[PDB]
Amino acid sequence: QIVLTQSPVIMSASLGEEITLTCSASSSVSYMHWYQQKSGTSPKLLIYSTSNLASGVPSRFSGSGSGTFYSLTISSVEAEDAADYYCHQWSGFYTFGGGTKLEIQRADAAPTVSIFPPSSEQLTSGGASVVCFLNNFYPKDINVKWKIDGSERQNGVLNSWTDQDSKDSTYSMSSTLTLTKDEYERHNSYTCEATHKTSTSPIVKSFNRNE
Amino acid sequence: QVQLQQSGTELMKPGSSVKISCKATGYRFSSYWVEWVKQRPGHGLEWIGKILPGIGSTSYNEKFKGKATFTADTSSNTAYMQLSSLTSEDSAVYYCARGYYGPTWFAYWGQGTLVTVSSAKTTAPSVYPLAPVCGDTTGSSVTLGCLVKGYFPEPVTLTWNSGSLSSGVHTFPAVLQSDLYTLSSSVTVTSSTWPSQSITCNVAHPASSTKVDKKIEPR
Repeated sequence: QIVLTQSPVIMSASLGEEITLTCSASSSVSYMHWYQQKSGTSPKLLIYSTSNLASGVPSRFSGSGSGTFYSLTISSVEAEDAADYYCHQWSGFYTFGGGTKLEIQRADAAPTVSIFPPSSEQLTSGGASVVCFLNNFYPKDINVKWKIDGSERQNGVLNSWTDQDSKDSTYSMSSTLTLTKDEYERHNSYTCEATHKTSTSPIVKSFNRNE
Repeated sequence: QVQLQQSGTELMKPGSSVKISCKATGYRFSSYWVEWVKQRPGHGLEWIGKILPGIGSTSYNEKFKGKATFTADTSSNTAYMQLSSLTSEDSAVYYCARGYYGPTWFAYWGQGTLVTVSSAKTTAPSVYPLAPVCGDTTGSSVTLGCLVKGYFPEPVTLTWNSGSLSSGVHTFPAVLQSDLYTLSSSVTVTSSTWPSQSITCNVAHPASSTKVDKKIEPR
């Protein structure tokens, strides 16, 4: 029943900088353990018993702490350190912190936009999805706006962001606008506009159905 | 050496039960407690409880008493967790894990088992090729895509050219709408290699025994 609080929930770290993730306990803890969870993987032990480095873990990871406050330090942050990190202790039973995401602050990067009309296969089924990929941008927030014959369309849009890339620290996102075949044949110009921190100018791709 | 191998993805209806297995190899099964951990998409990690194979001693997190039941079979070195009276709150990835003696650290983890609790029915995906707009393509590279629509439950797997094409790929996490998932993937390659060489997206949805290949053809 010792509650572990990790703040901030998201920690930004520049490449090559030292960063310290922390864990505060609602009462004194004997030893803290730490795990890394990279996208799509199981938690992996990094540090056990407050400061012992788990086998195979790079020496750029270290741990310290005492009482109600514990720390996981990365001496020189690298792109592959993009991950969630959790602290863990036992007092009567085990509790975990809520986790901190280490977000790698690489150089700002504009998105590369690609647009795709409905496949013939889908059209045969009476559906029409238009897909827009916004690839390799940073930071993560990005706006996508769909226009049909020049007017914004908001309903029928499904967006999905990737997790931060372990090599280049970028994000990508996919936006799918799903229409009926009839709705799709009702109009001609299909445009996706990406607005990102890197510019007030939208990054655009378009096609015309009748072409 | 030490490995914890968990059973596969589950989909079960509300009110029912699921039994997840954790097969331990590489060490003396009865020497260490098998821990169980719950992870929902945004609630961090939660300790459910533990069982000591052999004697069969169990310890439960109060929060999970009457939800989880542990058993262990020393003849097969397998531990089990049964989750009963399922609700959507039980949808999560569940891990088994293992440490050393007494209160300990979790040195070994299973690969996790996804459990979806839903009344929605299993549905095979439709897979659509995403070929570039007619005409030429910007520069000396081309981006192709694959759209995977109308399936339930998770997961699907998606690869390109049976895994031979792995660079320049982005696969976007599935999003749920009206009890069906949509997933997509992009791949970027040099114009010199497509369409002169074939590029095909390979999609599997085990829950429906689906295995589909869609070759991306030029428009």
